[PDB]
Amino acid sequence: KLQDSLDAGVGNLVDADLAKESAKLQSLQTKQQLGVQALSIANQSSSSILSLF
Amino acid sequence: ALNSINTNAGAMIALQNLNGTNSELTTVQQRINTGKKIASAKDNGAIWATAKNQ
Amino acid sequence: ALNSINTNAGAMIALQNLNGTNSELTTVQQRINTGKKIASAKDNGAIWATAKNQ
Repeated sequence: KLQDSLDAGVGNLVDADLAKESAKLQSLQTKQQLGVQALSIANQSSSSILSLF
Repeated sequence: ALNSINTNAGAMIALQNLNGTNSELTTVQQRINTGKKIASAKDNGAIWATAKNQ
Repeated sequence: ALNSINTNAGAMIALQNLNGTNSELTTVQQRINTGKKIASAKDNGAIWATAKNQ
């Protein structure tokens, strides 16, 4: 009985909640996809200078 | 953490209660087999010794 | 802001309700395992103490 209590206590200390990690993973994947597109938008600046010359 | 994948205390406590029930079943079955409460020296040392000597 | 990419309260509230349901499930499962309402000292201190002494 004591060993079961100690195992449960350590698990309570260091375990995670995967239900929350799923939501965080979804939001972060969407944000990374948006960040790549934002970097692509930022790269195409200064390309309009060539028309002046 | 209510969603842990490594451990769950419900299974542990269910196991403990099942083991307790099994122990009580063992005691009752021993009583039925031998037909008496104090059959060995583990049941009751004093009464068992008294009955043997008597 | 109805279109925020950093946060959403719907997931938080869904998580809270799911955790509440899990806690109620834990209580019911404990009742089924032990076969009694007041099994430990957390359920009801007064009734548990009374039953132990009686």
